[PDB]
Amino acid sequence: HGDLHEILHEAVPLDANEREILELKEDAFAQRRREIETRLRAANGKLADAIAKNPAWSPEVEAATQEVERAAGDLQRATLVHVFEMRAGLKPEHRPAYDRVLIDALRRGSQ
Amino acid sequence: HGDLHEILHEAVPLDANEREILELKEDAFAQRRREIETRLRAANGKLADAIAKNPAWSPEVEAATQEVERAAGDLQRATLVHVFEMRAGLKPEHRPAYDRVLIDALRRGSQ
Ligand SMILES: [Co+2]
Ligand SMILES: [Co+2]
Repeated sequence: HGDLHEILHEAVPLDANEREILELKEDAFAQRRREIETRLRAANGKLADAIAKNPAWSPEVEAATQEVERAAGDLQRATLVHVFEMRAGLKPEHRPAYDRVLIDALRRGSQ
Repeated sequence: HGDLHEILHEAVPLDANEREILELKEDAFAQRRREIETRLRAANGKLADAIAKNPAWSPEVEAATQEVERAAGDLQRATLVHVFEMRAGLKPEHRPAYDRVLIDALRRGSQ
């Protein structure tokens, strides 16, 4: 229920200096994201394929849901790590607005 | 990326007889759903609380993400079981449209 990383960058955007300070970590996260999203799409495709061929529960369905679950969990965890990277690159006085947005979105299920 | 159960009921709604045949299983799923959504909200709240008090990675963050991941996986699995219950309660000649919607939505990541 919400793209946490995009919510943060939109609601409390980095200032000019912070954008420079975080450039490398933003690049590395964008790549990590992508990689995990690739795993996630493949897992969804495997689930869809299993069910298209055999429209019933089977061990392939159980396994594909486990694979989806873990890839989604991995993306949530990698995104949180990068959310803390961003917080580290903020001016300290900007952290309270950041925390307001972060906590509120987490409570709503944003990842 | 999509409420699979709602997508099915909207795109290929049950006919009058099928609605009657599936009434019990729809009631039981609505309840199971709710229960799992309760777990999910609590897990999100725990994650938000951990991070509101300690804005950094900790074992409480790791654990809360594991709890979210498993509750989301459980909801996906329970929803699939109920999706197969619905398919069982359809007239056989309605299953091809149902499968079209189901497979297409799964491929897109709907749960
Ligand atoms: Co960022
Ligand atoms: Co239903």
